[PDB]
Amino acid sequence: ETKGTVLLHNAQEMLDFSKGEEKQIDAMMKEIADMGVECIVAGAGVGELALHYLNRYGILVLKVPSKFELRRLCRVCGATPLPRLGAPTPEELGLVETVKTMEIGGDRVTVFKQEQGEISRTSTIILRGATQNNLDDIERAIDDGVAAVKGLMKP
Amino acid sequence: ISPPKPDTENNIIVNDYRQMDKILKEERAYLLNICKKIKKAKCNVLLIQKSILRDAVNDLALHFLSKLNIMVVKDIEREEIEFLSKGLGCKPIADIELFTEDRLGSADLVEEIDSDGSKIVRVTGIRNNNARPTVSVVIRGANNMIIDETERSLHDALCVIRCLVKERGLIAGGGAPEIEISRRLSKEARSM
Amino acid sequence: ILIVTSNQKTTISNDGATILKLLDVVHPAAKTLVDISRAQDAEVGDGTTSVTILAGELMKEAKPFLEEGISSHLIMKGYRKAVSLAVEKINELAVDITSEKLERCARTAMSSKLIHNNADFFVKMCVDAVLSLDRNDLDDKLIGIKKIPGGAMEESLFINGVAFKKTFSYAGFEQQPKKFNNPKILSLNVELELKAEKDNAEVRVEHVEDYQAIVDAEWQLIFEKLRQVEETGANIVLSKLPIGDLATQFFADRNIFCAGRVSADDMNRVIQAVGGSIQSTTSDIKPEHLGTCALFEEMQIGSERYNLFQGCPQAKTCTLLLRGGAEQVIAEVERSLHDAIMIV
Amino acid sequence: EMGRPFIIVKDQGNKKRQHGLEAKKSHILAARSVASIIKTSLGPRGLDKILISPDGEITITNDGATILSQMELDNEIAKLLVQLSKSQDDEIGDGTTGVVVLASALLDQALELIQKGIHPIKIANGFDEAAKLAISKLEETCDDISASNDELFRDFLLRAAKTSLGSKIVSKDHDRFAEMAVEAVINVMDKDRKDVDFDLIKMQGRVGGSISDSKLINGVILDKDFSHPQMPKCVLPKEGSDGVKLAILTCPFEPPKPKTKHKLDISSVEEYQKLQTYEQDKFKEMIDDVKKAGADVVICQWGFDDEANHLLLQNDLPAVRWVGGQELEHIAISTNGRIVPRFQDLSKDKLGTCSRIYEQEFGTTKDRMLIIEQSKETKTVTCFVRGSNKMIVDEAERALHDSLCVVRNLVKDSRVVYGGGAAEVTMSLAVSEEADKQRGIDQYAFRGFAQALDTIPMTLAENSGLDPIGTLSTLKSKQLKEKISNIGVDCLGYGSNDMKELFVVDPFIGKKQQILLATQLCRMILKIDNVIISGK
Amino acid sequence: VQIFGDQVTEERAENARLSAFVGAIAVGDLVKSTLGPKGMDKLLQSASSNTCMVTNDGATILKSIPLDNPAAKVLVNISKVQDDEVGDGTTSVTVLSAELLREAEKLIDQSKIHPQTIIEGYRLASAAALDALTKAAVDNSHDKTMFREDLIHIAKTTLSSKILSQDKDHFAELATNAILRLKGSTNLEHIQIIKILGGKLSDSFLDEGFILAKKFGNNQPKRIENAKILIANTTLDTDKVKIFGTKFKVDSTAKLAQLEKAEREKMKNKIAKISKFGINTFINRQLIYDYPEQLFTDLGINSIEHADFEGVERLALVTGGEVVSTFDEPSKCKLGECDVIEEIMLGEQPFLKFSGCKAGEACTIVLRGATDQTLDEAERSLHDALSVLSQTTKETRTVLGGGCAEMVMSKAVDTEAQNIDGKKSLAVEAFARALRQLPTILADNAGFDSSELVSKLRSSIYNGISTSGLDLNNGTIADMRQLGIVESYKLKRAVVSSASEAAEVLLRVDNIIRARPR
Amino acid sequence: KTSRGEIIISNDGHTILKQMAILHPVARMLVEVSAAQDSEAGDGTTSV
Ligand SMILES: Nc1ncnc2c1ncn2[C@@H]1O[C@H](COP(=O)(O)OP(=O)(O)O)[C@@H](O)[C@H]1O
Ligand SMILES: Nc1ncnc2c1ncn2[C@@H]1O[C@H](COP(=O)(O)OP(=O)(O)O)[C@@H](O)[C@H]1O
Ligand SMILES: Nc1ncnc2c1ncn2[C@@H]1O[C@H](COP(=O)(O)OP(=O)(O)O)[C@@H](O)[C@H]1O
Ligand SMILES: [Mg+2]
Ligand SMILES: [Mg+2]
Ligand SMILES: [Mg+2]
Repeated sequence: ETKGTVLLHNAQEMLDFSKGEEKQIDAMMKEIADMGVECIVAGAGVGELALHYLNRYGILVLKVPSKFELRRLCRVCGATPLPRLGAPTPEELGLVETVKTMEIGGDRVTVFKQEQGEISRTSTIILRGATQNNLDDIERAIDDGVAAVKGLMKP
Repeated sequence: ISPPKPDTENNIIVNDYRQMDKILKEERAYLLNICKKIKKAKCNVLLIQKSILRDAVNDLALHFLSKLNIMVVKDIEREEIEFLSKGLGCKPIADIELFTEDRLGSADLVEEIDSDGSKIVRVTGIRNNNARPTVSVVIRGANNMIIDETERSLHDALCVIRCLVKERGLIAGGGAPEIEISRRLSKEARSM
Repeated sequence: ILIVTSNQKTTISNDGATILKLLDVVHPAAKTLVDISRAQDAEVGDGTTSVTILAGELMKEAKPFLEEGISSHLIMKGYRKAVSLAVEKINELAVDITSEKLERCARTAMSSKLIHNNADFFVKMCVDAVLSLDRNDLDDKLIGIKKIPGGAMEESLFINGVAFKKTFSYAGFEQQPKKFNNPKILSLNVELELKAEKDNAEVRVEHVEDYQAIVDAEWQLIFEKLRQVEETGANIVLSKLPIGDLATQFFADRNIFCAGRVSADDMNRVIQAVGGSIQSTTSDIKPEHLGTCALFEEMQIGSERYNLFQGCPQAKTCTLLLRGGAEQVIAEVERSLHDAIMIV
Repeated sequence: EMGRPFIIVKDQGNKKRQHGLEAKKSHILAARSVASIIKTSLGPRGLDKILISPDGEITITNDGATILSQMELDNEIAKLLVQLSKSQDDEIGDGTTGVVVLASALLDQALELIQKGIHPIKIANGFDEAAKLAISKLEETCDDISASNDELFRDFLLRAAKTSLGSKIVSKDHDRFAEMAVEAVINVMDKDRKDVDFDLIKMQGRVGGSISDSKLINGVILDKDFSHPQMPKCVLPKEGSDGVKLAILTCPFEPPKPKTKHKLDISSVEEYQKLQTYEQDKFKEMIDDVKKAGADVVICQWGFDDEANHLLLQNDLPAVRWVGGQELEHIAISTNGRIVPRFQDLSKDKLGTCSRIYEQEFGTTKDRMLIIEQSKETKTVTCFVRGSNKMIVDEAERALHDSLCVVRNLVKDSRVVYGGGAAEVTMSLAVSEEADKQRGIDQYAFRGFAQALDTIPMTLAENSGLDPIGTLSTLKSKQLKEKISNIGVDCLGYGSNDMKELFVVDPFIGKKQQILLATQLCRMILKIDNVIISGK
Repeated sequence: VQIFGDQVTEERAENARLSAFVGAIAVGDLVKSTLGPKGMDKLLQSASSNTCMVTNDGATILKSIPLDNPAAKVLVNISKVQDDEVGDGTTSVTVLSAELLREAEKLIDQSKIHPQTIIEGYRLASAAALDALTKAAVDNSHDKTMFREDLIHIAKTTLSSKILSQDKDHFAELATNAILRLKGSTNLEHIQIIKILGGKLSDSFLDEGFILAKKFGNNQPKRIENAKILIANTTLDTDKVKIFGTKFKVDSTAKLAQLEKAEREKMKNKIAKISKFGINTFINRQLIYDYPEQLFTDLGINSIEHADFEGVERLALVTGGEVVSTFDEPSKCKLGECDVIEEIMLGEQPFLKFSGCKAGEACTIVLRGATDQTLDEAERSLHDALSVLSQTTKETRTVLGGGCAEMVMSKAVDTEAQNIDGKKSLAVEAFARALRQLPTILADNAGFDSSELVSKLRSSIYNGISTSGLDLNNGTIADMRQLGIVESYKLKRAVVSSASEAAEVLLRVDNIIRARPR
Repeated sequence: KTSRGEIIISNDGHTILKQMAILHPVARMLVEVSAAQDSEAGDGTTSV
């Protein structure tokens, strides 16, 4: 956090500094890859060297550059995040069967459909329509309907 | 005369706390031993030119120069260095290694009188092996506009003396040669 | 319809999405049409205008009923109840055709614009564009086509790969051969030039003897980075980041072509065409991940150089060069094909 | 309106619209306004035109693309004609003026058919069928030249070289420019006579001298002098040697320093003296490396300081500074040398070879421009064009560029046709013949394209000052009497409308491109109904 | 349908040719008074800072004056190329190229000749014109004494047009000696023209040496003898090493006192290497600071500072030595020699006088004149004189002037007009009649007859005397070999080719397109 | 009185002509003649 700058006094450190970053990033992926994970949701920008070793073993990368977008996804699979770059705990690893990528609105979208077994929460509703203004009012109608479901819990 | 700072890039690093006392002792000693070698040549008056990129004479150095009875004058123009060396017969000094007694000049009295709120530093008496002596003349007056014209009026006076020593001979003015040359060409004009 | 906006950008088109896109519509009720058109284009890419004219006539037909004492909900209940039968009726009008194994559907989608009359030549190669794509993927970025101001539309041809502009003239570009019999493609991401290594620059040196060695070490590792690319036999080198003059001249001596200044969307199309992979490190290069094709030939196209790949046994990419007189001709040929390619 | 502000598009009151018949008349008359500019320019008896840029600089040009490129216009219909001439200029490089007048000829004849009430799509489909029919006929009638040997194939380039130079200034010395243009391609060509690289030959003009002083030199043009000019200007090779052993370097003469920012700390006077020794030994080792390599002339990209001037002068080693990277691309291909990055990789195999290096003045004080020449055939030719004016030498560049492009079209196999108005009339009478049995509704559409093709001969009749009706009547009657279709309108009046004899040839790919770009643009302009334009 | 934008002036009618033709006539008539020996000088009033400029050359005049006509730019550009190429004959190109368009105007209007026919006649007429100079030239390379006399008469011809018509007898010897000094080096940058106001115009001189614009620094003497000159280009003053990342990790100021001493030791060591040559004068282009200046005093070496890089080239060639750096190897290096060096004063500024040098491959000219404008005119004149004489060495062939060059072209041009029967003969005759006007304006500037004096020159040449020409001091025909006026072959080849090709420009123009100014 | 705030008295014709800003260029040539008379001779700058 405080003035991260290289320092190389001689040529012996110059030769090993380029390979040291490759071996260090690779060594951290070994403990992550041996646990059988195939998709990792990142919270901020991911480097290119880390990306080269992730897609080697076929690990999917997902961007969620915000706090609430990252918290809503943990409730689906039921995972406990940890900021460390070490081994995820097996109890904390989430369960997702399939991750599909199909064309719905012409743009690229990533889906996380679960199955009847190992149900999840915080589901979504794909709302298709022609006019963007009608999407806004129908979306708030679901909020009114979801708000009506809240009326059953407290009383 | 200043603390050490070469033109090449440098950076002083202090690793231990006791080194601060040492460098402070060596800074004044670097000024002291150079001033000590001025006493060895018994040079009594110093004249420093306009200093660039740093102060000419450090305030810490003035204490050593003022107690040893040395007059200090700074901010002299660069083109005047040829004038002082030619007049006083003193060769300039660019390094203490070349600072010797034979290169210095001589003078009987360097007095700075107080008169009319305007200081003048005048050297009385010059003696040296020099075939090209110098001369200096001050100007006094009411205001600067008369000082400027008194300078240019003297320039026209010296240029007349410059012309006579350049080209030998002279003629009587007062409109004489204009009428004489007009008479002479008018005599020949009717023949051609 | 010919439209020129405030920035003096000429455009000519016969589409419902493109015409309403350039026109900055400030009226609130009129932007529903922009939305319907955009929506049909998005989900389909054809028949945008029809939708807008039908929308217009239903609202124009609802005008005299609103002048009468008919309420608003009564008119909406009629269309919403009638459209349910129209969708079911269209399912009966449509056929369950499976016999006869594309060609005819493309001719109708090209109507109302330029290439309808030239459908005999464009439909023959346009049908082959989607056949390269397999089922359930249907990647639209693989059908990315670029602009070439200059030429005649008749001289176009079908390409089994990619053709991308170099966008930079290197010092050792002419020394490389333009024709390889058995080329091998390898995609890179590391920056091949002499500069700072990893986002920082600070090097302390005490002894002057080591000052010569640290400079030679930088010259040693940069050729070590290039020699690992040379040892695997990669004839074509590609990288998103720039490539310096030091690297391209090292490749220029021993007949190794290189190029740079390309986008990520272009790089993703290169991998699926050659069937290789991305490697952002020179040490982890292996022979198996190198893509191959039939031949290579750089050709003069509209005073612009393009690196052609073609003849692959299995290509996921179709990318044709659009040449034309005006900049609107190449644009109209793009939009006409983009609407027809969605239909097929 | 109903009192409320009825606005739809942003900036409602600024932009306008135009529809109906008045929208069409704005289009056709806009083409006639541009066609009148091009009609008095086309042909060998044409006249140049001055285009004053906003910055005060002028360009005396008679090519349609450069005229329309530097022309400030407002009407969009002419702006599409600006791009059509630019389209013909970039790829083929021949016929810009022709397309502009031919597209206007289709537009002028389409005005009469719009008055009759024919739909524009039937008009556009008629020219598309007529254009392909004319191309299919002209592809059969033209003869192939590949059967002849190389001695006669050189003459066919001289036929087209004199055709392209003429109609342009540089039409005096045009007999030597034709030989100079053909001699440039003899050096730079493939052994199979196919797909020659045009990028190897760059354009270079020089403001000074006269047109007669221009000559051929195989080498590079640098606009700079040697370093520290005390050496002799013209360096010669050794008595026994393969060549001058040219050396090129992309490394400046300095001590090796890191590319990253560094901090070399000297904590002692002994290390400071070693820095002085390290400073001198690098320059001593550097000049010994190029000495042992045997190089005579050295080319440096990133320059060097004044210390290397005396070291290079004593060893009889000329050198230069501030040589751009684009020129080093040209130096390596010309002298067949490999550019070494550094001195450690310096070897005698990478050095180039050329005949001699020398420099001249060209006058009083202008600038010292370097010249290089080869002793044999190489893969690089640099045209050394002189001129009495800046506009003369500027027009001579684009004129000679079009000459090399016309020869570049003939490198493609079996593409030759005799022009001079013969290609237009021979494609015109067949379209009218097809209309007699293919009448339909598009009978007048073929007649419009038949009359539109003949306008280029009538354009040549106006510039030459001959009667147009008598000219087209004689050419049409001669084409019907005899099926030999190489007779055209000869403006230079050498007698004989016959033309293989005159020696006028144009490339076949260039001629079919005239009607393609003309028909392809006419199909686009006829589609326009609404004309929305915004205020500046 | 106005396709062009707002404020777009276009001329697609007869006014376009009239506007282009009247522009050249205005540029042509502007320079008719500046041609010939009796021509009048012109005065330029600058719009910025009131910086006046007096000049007789048409290139400096037309470049300074603003002209918005596109036709004026061609006359400006053809004059700029002629000024840079040869350095003389610019007004002849301007007046001849304008007269060719003037003579071509009546063919377009009265006779109604095609523009392609007028240029076609000028092609054949210009071809016969240059062929006349092929046979009319004379090669004086076999004898140096006759070539020495040819440079006199060429200097008489070029210098007579400027204000130095009286003093050309003295500067003709000064001009030719500078050319024989350079012994073939045609680079005009190797002559330093020192400008000095005051004194009589004939007080100019040409000393055998190189005159510096500066003086010695502090105490070095004025008068010395048997001085060895050594020239250097490197810093030699507070040496900042080639890498700027150098630093000193100072632990104590006492050690930094040794580091600054070490900078003085290496500089003291560098000056010690200068003394190994055994020299008495040292010259460097960079300005010399105080510390290295002092060490030259004990060694007895003189020092000169702040010499310009263009002067180092002149300084090296007059001295005949070589510029030396990296002084470890004095054996391979070379240095010059000189007999005596002395500081002089010409006006207020002192100068250093060199005399008795071995090499004489360059020189310096000291001009003396009343004003700065007369002195400037003098420079422009000598530059034009030395430029023609410099190219005369590489182009030894010469051509006689004084109306004989233009007439012997017309004799051959009129002969060829009959063998080209048709309408082209009027164009070739127009090219002939355009050449008759150059001796006409040369007679009009002196106040003589335009018709009878030209008619006598017409009849004299066809009788079989190809050496007759105009003599302006008396107003009669005289022999050119006796008067001694002659021009170079490159000059007459240049003005005929430049004026011919200049006429081809504004005859092929019909439309004038003017976009908006920026 | 010059353009800036400096004031100067002058009997010398060279300094009079130098400080006077003349619009006419031919009259401005006399400023250079007085400069030439001042540089060469140094006396009689108004007599010339
Ligand atoms: N010397 C010539 N003799 C006969 N016809 C010529 C000659 N030169 C050019 N032409 C004809 O003039 C027509 C127009 O050519 P031009 O407009 O000069 O070329 P571009 O359109 O490329 O500028 C061509 O169709 C060509 O056949
Ligand atoms: N004393 C003389 N007698 C005869 N002719 C002269 C004399 N002096 C000059 N001339 C003629 O006047 C012409 C002057 O041309 P010049 O003014 O040098 O042209 P430019 O100024 O354009 O170089 C020369 O061609 C020369 O023949
Ligand atoms: N004492 C005098 N009596 C009479 N006439 C004089 C006297 N002194 C000078 N003159 C004349 O007056 C003139 C003065 O010129 P001056 O003002 O000195 O010119 P400048 O000021 O330009 O040097 C001289 O030319 C001289 O003839
Ligand atoms: Mg459609
Ligand atoms: Mg042409
Ligand atoms: Mg002259």
